[PDB]
Amino acid sequence: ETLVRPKPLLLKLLKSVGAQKDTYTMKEVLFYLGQYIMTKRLYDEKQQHIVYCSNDLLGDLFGAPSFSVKEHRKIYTMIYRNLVVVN
Amino acid sequence: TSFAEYWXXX
Repeated sequence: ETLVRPKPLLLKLLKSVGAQKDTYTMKEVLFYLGQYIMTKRLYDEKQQHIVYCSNDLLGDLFGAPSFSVKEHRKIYTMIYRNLVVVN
Repeated sequence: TSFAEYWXXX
């Protein structure tokens, strides 16, 4: 229920797993980002809420080597820092 | 519990 236009690095990540748009819903971006993590196997195989992204485009986007899916605030914040909201 | 299940409480 928010239309967003990803900035270039986030868009590159979405296009890496086949996104073809300029404008997305926030929900849509979240699903593509999860698809990116699964397609690239960035999750820890034993404790799959851990994402290690240090030598990956996702790490540049988040500015950190790793994060937990439990860090809701951190994940939302990083996404919003990389998009333009369509008011 | 898969990453997909963790992601789908984002």
